[PDB]
Amino acid sequence: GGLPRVADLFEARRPKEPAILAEISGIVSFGKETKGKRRLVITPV
DNA sequence: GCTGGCACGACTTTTGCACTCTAAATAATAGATCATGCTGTTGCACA
Repeated sequence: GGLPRVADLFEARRPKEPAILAEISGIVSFGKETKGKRRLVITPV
């Protein structure tokens, strides 16, 4: 908090752990060829 | 007759053209903070 955060909000800095969002139809797909790169490749049709 | 500022022939001064030739020693440490580009590392798909 504090107020080196008014500066952060106006500078539009991204946070360290952003929340990932989805699109119009986020059907459950879990993983799709995840392998080494990341994990749980979601494929909402 | 006495005196006080003007010119002249040596001398003197100025001026471009002209090319020159070691070790010491001084400060770091003690702002972070963020953005961006370059380079090496690794996961992924192909013949």
